[PDB]
Amino acid sequence: DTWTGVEALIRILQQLLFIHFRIGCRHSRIGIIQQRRTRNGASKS
Repeated sequence: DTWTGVEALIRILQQLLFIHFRIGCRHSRIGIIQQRRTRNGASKS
């Protein structure tokens, strides 16, 4: 084994997850963009 390369694969995988929480916070959950987005309850019905 060479464990520094295995470690380097899990450091990119937790960075892409950190990125998914930062971009998903400014998409869903801005100032009530979760229950009411455009229509109240469903997204658009």
